[PDB]
Amino acid sequence: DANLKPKNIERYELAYSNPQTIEACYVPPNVDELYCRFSLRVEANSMRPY
Amino acid sequence: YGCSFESSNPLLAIGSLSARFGALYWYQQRYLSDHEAVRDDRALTKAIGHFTAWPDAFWRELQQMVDDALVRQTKPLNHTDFVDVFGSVVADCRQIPMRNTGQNFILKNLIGFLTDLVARHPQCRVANVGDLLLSAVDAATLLSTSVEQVRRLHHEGFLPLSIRPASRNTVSPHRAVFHLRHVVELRQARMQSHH
Repeated sequence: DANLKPKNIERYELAYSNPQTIEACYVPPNVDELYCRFSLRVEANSMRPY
Repeated sequence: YGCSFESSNPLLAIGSLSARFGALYWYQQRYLSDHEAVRDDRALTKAIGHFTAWPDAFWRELQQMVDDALVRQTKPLNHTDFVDVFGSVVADCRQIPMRNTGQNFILKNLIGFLTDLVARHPQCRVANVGDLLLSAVDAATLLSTSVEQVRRLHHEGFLPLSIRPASRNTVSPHRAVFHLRHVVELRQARMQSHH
């Protein structure tokens, strides 16, 4: 509590876990390489105010 | 009025007067359950003979109730309270006012027995005697120390807690929570003294 009083919590009460639900992503076994792709367009559009 | 004894073979024949008084008080509640009939002489007169084979009889009294308790079992033993089998024989050790083992001979024999009991029943897949639960006030008695010291001993990790309590709560001194075999071993390991 505001780095002042440490809270009343009994010793055993912090040995408990905190469960959570998460999403995650891993490369599956035996894949040799991963690919990533995207496209890019460029326009000469700074010459004049929209 | 005084002691004045020699060739004191019985466990009731040695010591300071306060101990000699306490031993009689204990005998009386435990074996003279009959209501007072002011047989002040005769009622107590028998206590001396009783103690003459003590080193070998007390254990049988304790053994008898291990078996009679066992055949009435309703739960697996590792969730059974120590008290359900031995009937507070431990608390009675507190009627003699001295704390250390070398003077309080009633406690000395009870511990002797429990150490042997654990020794002949090692851990395996099915639970057995020796896994019974003790409360905080019971370890304090067997370990010859006050209760607050047990809390300190728990906090440093010298012994495990077996029952998980709910949150925002506390475990009271009367709650049964340590295994017998854990207390017997810890005492041999780090509680001995010259007493």
